[PDB]
Amino acid sequence: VSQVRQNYHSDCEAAVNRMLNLELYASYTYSSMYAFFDRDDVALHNVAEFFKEHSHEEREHAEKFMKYQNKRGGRVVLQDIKKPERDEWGNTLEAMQAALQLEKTVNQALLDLHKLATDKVDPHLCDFLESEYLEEQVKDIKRIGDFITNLKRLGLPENGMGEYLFDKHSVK
Amino acid sequence: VSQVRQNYHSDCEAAVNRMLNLELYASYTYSSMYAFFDRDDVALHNVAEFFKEHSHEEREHAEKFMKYQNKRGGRVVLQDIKKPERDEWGNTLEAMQAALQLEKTVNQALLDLHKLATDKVDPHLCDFLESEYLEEQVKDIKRIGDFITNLKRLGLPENGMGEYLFDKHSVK
Amino acid sequence: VSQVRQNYHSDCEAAVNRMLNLELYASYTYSSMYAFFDRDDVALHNVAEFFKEHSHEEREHAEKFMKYQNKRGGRVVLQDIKKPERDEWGNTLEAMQAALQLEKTVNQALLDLHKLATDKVDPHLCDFLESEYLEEQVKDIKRIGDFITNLKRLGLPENGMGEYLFDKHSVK
Amino acid sequence: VSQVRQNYHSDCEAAVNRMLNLELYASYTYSSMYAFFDRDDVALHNVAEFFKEHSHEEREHAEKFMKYQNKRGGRVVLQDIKKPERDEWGNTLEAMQAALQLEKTVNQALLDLHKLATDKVDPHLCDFLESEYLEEQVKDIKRIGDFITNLKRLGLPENGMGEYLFDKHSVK
Ligand SMILES: [Cu+2]
Ligand SMILES: [Cu+2]
Ligand SMILES: [Cu+2]
Ligand SMILES: [Cu+2]
Ligand SMILES: [Cu+2]
Ligand SMILES: [Cu+2]
Ligand SMILES: [Cu+2]
Ligand SMILES: [Cu+2]
Ligand SMILES: [Cu+2]
Ligand SMILES: [Cu+2]
Ligand SMILES: [Cu+2]
Ligand SMILES: [Cu+2]
Ligand SMILES: [Cu+2]
Ligand SMILES: [Cu+2]
Ligand SMILES: [Cu+2]
Ligand SMILES: [Cu+2]
Ligand SMILES: [Cu+2]
Ligand SMILES: [Cu+2]
Ligand SMILES: [Cu+2]
Ligand SMILES: [Cu+2]
Ligand SMILES: [Cu+2]
Ligand SMILES: [Cu+2]
Ligand SMILES: [Cu+2]
Repeated sequence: VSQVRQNYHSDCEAAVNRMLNLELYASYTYSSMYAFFDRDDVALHNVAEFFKEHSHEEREHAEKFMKYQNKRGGRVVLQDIKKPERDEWGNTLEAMQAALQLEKTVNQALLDLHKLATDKVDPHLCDFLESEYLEEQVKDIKRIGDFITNLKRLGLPENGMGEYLFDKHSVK
Repeated sequence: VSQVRQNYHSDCEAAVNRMLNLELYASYTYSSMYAFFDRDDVALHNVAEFFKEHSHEEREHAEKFMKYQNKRGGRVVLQDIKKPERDEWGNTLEAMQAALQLEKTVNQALLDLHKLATDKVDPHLCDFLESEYLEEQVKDIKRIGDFITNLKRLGLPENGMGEYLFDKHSVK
Repeated sequence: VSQVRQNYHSDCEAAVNRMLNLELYASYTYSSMYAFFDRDDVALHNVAEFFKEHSHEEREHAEKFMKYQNKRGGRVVLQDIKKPERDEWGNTLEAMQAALQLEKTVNQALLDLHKLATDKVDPHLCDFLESEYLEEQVKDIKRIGDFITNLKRLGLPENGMGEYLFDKHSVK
Repeated sequence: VSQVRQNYHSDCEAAVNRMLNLELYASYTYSSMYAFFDRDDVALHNVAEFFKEHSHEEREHAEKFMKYQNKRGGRVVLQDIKKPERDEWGNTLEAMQAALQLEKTVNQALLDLHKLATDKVDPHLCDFLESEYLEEQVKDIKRIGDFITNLKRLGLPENGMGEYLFDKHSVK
């Protein structure tokens, strides 16, 4: 045992390592979406940047679990970061649609980690999850849903002027 | 009853008083360690400062519990503040080890207190402990954790030179 | 073929992609080292922040290749990011030496990539490699070289006082 | 021989002269593009400025070859600047396609000149082209690529509203 460990079920230690991997997986996936929208035959730059930005955020979410792991005196165990499901993301609607899906999946991993922590009576982990992850997730989910709705209203995937307008007016 | 009290169980109220006392008693102990490292024949000024500081922090944690008790409409009942376990602390390795035991004891008590709030369904108490204590507790524990490990690497207890160096390099 | 591509050989494209992936591999390894030295029972914070830095820099080197790929009109294809080699890194010296190895390996793959660039006469790639990569590589290597030498002068692995001393005087 | 000349092959000197002229031919074609979009019946002022500016740039590239020729001890020999291919450029999409085509022609020339700098073992010329042209060229090529992609998505050449949106959103 670590000299610092207290109230940390080893089931939680191992879930954090799993969560840490999933975040990196999310990261990699967003950076694929970045490289896709920066292709000269795609060339939607602001969509590209939004995906880059989210990729940097997801990665930071992961640095933050390493830190937590150590703070509680768990041990970080790293796994292969599995490559994204596609190399080609179709267009803005399909990329936004896959992003929503990924986000909901990370949310579920998170909720499951919280529920684990409720069951093991770990109030520190419960709080860390609530304060630093859970709200961020539902903000990002509402953004992406809002994008999807607008993209559908612009007439994606078929309507290319729509996709253009979105990239010029909906992403800062 | 008090005109202000709502959803605050008697045990929660009595526990708060116990925790208030514990906090005070830890403050007192750290005061002892302060007085110990400032002795002309121990003379590690920075170690002494790091303990003066923690003695001030714990006193403030105790004040926050009095404010809490009156806010919820319970009553502050004070008990004797018990003298610390030793008048003399050995050396920085020995003191840090005693600090680590004390912080884990206090953490335990906050976990017991938290459990009691979950059992009595007092979210307001649960959130107080979560936002203001639980995290500052795990932080201080890691901190001392790290100090012990470095103190050992440095050849404590018997290497005078390592104790000198830790005092000049690991504490501000 | 891409409307933008001009003087960019298939072989180079695929080598840029493999170079990308090595850069992520290297960033992943350095974060493993950061997580190692931030452990409570290892506790060398500055050594840990140095590995954290490289991890961030190597990750940027990967992003730069992703932008290169796209600018040439080639195509980013991602692979898995193999977990690092160890979960645990012994001590500062053992970790440095493992860092020295890793930097030599990456440099070599950049030299392999420059070689290919020359044989394909592709001086835009030849120049990219020379301006943005080839010099940071030797600087990083000489610096790690310097650490390995001071580390050894100080008695590593056996001498704990010297490991400390290094953490506090050689890395900010 | 000029008293300053060293390592500068007479084939290099001649091709710098042919490069100079090409740079002016480009500049000149761009200014015709600008004059085309400034017309009251074409009236796309931002597209016009994008051209006016790239014109001013190609002209600065030529001035820079002039200076170079003299530093190495070569001798500027000027030739007619041949008028451009067209007197009207159709619409924004034709113009950008012509421009892409022009930039690849120019790029190709800069590469032939580089190739020649290698064959004739001239580092100073090799460095000049890399440092000062090649990267600019791939950058401008990439940009026009992106413009053509978006113009195609905006329904050009038949869609006027498309063309107007580009003038008002993609170009400064
Ligand atoms: Cu965040
Ligand atoms: Cu996340
Ligand atoms: Cu996310
Ligand atoms: Cu909670
Ligand atoms: Cu909770
Ligand atoms: Cu002082
Ligand atoms: Cu505090
Ligand atoms: Cu406390
Ligand atoms: Cu405390
Ligand atoms: Cu106070
Ligand atoms: Cu709670
Ligand atoms: Cu709660
Ligand atoms: Cu720091
Ligand atoms: Cu690198
Ligand atoms: Cu590096
Ligand atoms: Cu970056
Ligand atoms: Cu070169
Ligand atoms: Cu760098
Ligand atoms: Cu040019
Ligand atoms: Cu060269
Ligand atoms: Cu060259
Ligand atoms: Cu220029
Ligand atoms: Cu140009």
